[PDB]
Amino acid sequence: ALSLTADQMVSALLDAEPPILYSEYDPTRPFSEASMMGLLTNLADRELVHMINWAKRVPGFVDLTLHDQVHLLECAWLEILMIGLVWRSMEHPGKLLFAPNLLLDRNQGKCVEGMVEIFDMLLATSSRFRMMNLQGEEFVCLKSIILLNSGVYTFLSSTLKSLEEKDHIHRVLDKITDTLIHLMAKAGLTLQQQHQRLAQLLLILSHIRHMSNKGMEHLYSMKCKNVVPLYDLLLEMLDAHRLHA
Amino acid sequence: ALSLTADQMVSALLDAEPPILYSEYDPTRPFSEASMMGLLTNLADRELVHMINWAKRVPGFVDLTLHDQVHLLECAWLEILMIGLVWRSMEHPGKLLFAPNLLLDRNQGKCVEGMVEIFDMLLATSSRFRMMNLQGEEFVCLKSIILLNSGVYTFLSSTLKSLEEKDHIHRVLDKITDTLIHLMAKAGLTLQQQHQRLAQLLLILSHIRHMSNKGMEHLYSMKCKNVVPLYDLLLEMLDAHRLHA
Ligand SMILES: C[C@H](COc1ccc([C@@H]2Oc3ccc(O)cc3S[C@@H]2c2ccc(O)cc2)cc1)N1CCCC1
Ligand SMILES: C[C@H](COc1ccc([C@@H]2Oc3ccc(O)cc3S[C@@H]2c2ccc(O)cc2)cc1)N1CCCC1
Repeated sequence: ALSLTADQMVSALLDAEPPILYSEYDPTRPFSEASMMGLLTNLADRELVHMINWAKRVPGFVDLTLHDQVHLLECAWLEILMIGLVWRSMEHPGKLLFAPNLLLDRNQGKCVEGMVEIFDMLLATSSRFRMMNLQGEEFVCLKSIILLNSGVYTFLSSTLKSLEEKDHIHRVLDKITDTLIHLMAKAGLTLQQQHQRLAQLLLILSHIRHMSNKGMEHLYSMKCKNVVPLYDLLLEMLDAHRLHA
Repeated sequence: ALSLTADQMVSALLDAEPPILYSEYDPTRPFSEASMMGLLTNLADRELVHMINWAKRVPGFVDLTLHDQVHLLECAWLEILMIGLVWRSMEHPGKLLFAPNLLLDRNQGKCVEGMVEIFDMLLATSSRFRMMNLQGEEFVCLKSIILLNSGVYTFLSSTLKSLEEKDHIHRVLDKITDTLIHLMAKAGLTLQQQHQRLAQLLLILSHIRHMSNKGMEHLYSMKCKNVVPLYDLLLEMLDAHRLHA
């Protein structure tokens, strides 16, 4: 993503966006009978498949080794789901738009032990986004930064290959920084407002990390899923042949 | 911190730095006999007292209500210890400088179940700092951002007071952003390198959040301490009289 213009990065990222999926419950049937966590887990599993396709279209990602791609997604997948949730919840004060047919308030989260704490964090993030007037162009930049950043400090090694990979990633993160500043300049913010808004945006990423960690903690205490480790499922998805070319 | 110059912010922050404390073990006695976690916990408890004094000298902090001060420190204290640890470990490749008389490598962390995972994260952060050539002026800015940012999205309320507080905090974070850019400009980086370096710095804060969350998880499974909730201990420390004026 190192010779692509800022305008080329932005349209690539807008072109790569995944679809908005629906919850799978029968809407002709009552609600007292649906497992909220089963509904949420099924939604999340379905989104993950589309996340892999998206990641492959983030400039620079597929130039990485397959191992490193798996590591980055293993590190970032919940941050990536959550920022997407807060983004589509932005125009819906007090509610989380998990899917177009599944819009939940905080009292619906009390439905699950320990879940209202996570709901409240997501809702607050959504409110911050709304107050900053975050733009779709800025959002796709931030989601790609999460992908490239969250796992880059935990690669074990420091083989020559590994050092080359880290370098490449930092290079791509740097172009996305240039892209966010370009977007802001185009919008006519001053120099000073650009850097202030860039910092405001990147500091929310620390909150998103916090919510992912808390949600991983919460998830690891119910039924959700942990059959076949995540790494292997990600590897299968990412390690594609080219036969269906 | 909203009429203070960038140069005034930087010297206030340099003036506020806490002291480097020593580990309390008898150095005339063997090491096989010291509880590494007891040594680390005692060090951390001692640093906390000095952290409160530091926080009160961060521009804008004491203009907050006492409740909000307690909340911010309750949210950020482990991130603040850890960034300080990685900073003083920077010139010591492969080791963590917990104190001048307590310099540990990763094999010394294996000493505690589940601790080498945290050590490895801290060491990697330290290596990133060293590779970025982080400067003492940039460090104190980042530590103050952690203080003001980590808890600002989780205040419950939205009383008028609460909305005023959040506004003030964002205002102070904005001046620290201006300060980091000033520092970088003074150093003669280009416009482009400034924004890139600002983003590189703020993205490491997401890793520091990650390490704090993982370390809180790890800490909550041993002896460390949880007698009298943290809030109340922080409140006592922060709720000072002015008699010793
Ligand atoms: C089994 C596990 C399910 O993961 C989940 C399950 C549910 C959700 C929960 O539901 C969604 C659904 C879609 C989405 O875009 C975001 C969320 S967030 C929420 C949640 C997250 C953490 C919590 O502690 C509580 C609620 C998010 C992720 N698989 C997901 C794909 C890889 C593993
Ligand atoms: C009892 C609790 C002790 O907290 C601790 C105890 C030990 C340390 C450990 O030792 C220090 C000591 C000083 C310092 O500046 C950083 C660290 S980090 C490390 C550690 C952190 C998390 C882990 O899972 C493993 C190692 C850091 C914090 N009190 C600290 C003051 C408030 C509560």
